[PDB]
Amino acid sequence: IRDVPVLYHITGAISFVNEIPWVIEPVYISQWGSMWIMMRREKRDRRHFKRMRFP
Amino acid sequence: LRKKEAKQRWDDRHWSQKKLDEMTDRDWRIFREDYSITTKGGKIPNPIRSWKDSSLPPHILEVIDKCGYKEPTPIQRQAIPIGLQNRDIIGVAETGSGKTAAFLIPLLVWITTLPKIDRIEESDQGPYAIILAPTRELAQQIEEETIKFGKPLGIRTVAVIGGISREDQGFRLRMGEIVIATPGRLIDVLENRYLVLSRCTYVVLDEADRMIDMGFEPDVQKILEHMPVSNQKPDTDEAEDPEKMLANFESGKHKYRQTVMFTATMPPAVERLARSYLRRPAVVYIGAGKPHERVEQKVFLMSESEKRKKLLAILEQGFDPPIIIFVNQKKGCDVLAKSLEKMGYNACTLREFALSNLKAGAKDILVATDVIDIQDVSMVVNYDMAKNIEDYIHRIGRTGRAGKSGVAITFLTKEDSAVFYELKQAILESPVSSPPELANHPDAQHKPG
Amino acid sequence: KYDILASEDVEGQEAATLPSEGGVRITPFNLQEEMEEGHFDADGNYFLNRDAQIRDSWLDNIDWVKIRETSMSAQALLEGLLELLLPRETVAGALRRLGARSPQRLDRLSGLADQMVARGNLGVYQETRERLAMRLKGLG
Repeated sequence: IRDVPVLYHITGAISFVNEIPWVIEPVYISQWGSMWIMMRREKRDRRHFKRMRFP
Repeated sequence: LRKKEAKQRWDDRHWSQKKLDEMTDRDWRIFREDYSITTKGGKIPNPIRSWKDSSLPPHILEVIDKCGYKEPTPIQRQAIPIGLQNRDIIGVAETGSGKTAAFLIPLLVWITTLPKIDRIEESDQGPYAIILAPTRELAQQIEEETIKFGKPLGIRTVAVIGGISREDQGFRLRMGEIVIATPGRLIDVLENRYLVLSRCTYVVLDEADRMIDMGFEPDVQKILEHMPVSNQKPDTDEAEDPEKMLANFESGKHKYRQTVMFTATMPPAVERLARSYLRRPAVVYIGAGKPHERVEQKVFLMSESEKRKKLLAILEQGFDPPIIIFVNQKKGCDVLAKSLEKMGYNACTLREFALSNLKAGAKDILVATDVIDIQDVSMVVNYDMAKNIEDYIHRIGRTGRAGKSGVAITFLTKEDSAVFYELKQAILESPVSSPPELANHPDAQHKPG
Repeated sequence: KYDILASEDVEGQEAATLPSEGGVRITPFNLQEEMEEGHFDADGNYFLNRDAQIRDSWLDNIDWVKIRETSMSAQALLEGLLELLLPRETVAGALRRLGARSPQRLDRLSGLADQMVARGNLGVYQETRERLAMRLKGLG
């Protein structure tokens, strides 16, 4: 879950996310490294992996 | 580091080398997703991994072993735990996947597990289960399967459908536990008081979409009106409770009635029928004479001299034994078998001894020409292209009439241009198949001759 | 320029009215539409009227014919919102003080504010109770 600031119109006509995604670069790269490790360790466990159905 | 590697290896194992008490939720998910089964509903019981690993009664296991079913189908393996809990089940699957066995197994277990005092009935109160079929041929096939399954267990099966003489059907009904019939014939019998569902505790709806397309929906609604309403499960959360459902199933003859619906589609009429007959049912989704339409076909175009390298590369990627290799001549088949044996592969040439070895796992690759009976194979390799479409279709049919689609790999050369059009037509007619090389080939644009 | 041939010259231009049948379109038996799109010549050519307009790649090729597929009174609303409104507090902060989650009072007040905007004034959320009570007195 990510709770983001929102700046909307008073009629609901349009709703912006009033945020910029700042990251600490070492932490972001390390988090995606752990991600790489995990998504590789899982695919080798599920030999029949069911992709999401689009749309 | 080796001890750490071994521990790591040991945590996330495949279920092929794990025990059941250590089978975690994620391992179970990998299992069900492998068998192409998807379950809708809460508190879904763990699927049956194998007959030995299943919790079936010893008599039922012996009967199944005598029946020759080495491994339960994914539909059966996923529906048996649900059926054993006396909960309604919605089966998404086509004919030929073993749905009849998956529906009969819980009924046979419950019927055969009843006490002798409880199973004694002085008067005939009709069958304890009703199986509905939309077609006479399907009803006859289901009756044959039920006779094969329940005959050793002392269960009487009566088939009441069209295409049979009235006197024979009437005489059989007077004898008095399982009834399989069509909607119209069953409705006519019920309206005439020729059979009753006083002791009915299981309703089987096979091919509900087919029955709806046949216009039997009003007939099905009328038939359900004759069932006792007092045996219907409550329409609350308790209908899908695992402990409560298991306790109700263990109640024997006093257990609430269960309904199982198997169909390939869920139209609005099917939804209404499910809402009427079923209460908090669980949805189980899985996934005859045209193997090309239901068999995955792969085509690789190259020279004749490159066939061996491609076959070696494909084999190096791994496969599920047994496998079938197709050759045009016996000498070529023998040469290919010798080459495979030189590459450290257990290759069989092609009587019953080779098939027994392949079934037992000793032999992994079977090489034979277009010229018996063999089990379903995970992959069929067409090293030499068949000279006719019928031969290729028959070879592609070795992957199985139903169940896993399998893989059909055929090597196409310039000498097989006479069957390019037929191969392209077969491939384009297979929804389980993805080939621009053959479809756009100049030799596949017009019929030969 | 070459005299554009009349649609009577070909004759047999039956005034068909069916737009389509069996999915496929029904061409008009009259060349009035084709003549309008691009005029014929005196000898059956197709000088096409140059379509000088904006580009719309979806329209020029429609996927090969594609697939062919009650409000309360203003005084009543003001009185109700005033009843829902805490002393010396606007409508907006009134949403705030009740938004730290009476819930029913909260969505009632929010709805009132919403159709009050729908009336035609967007400064609803920037008015204290004194101003809107004065407005109610002025209209009353």
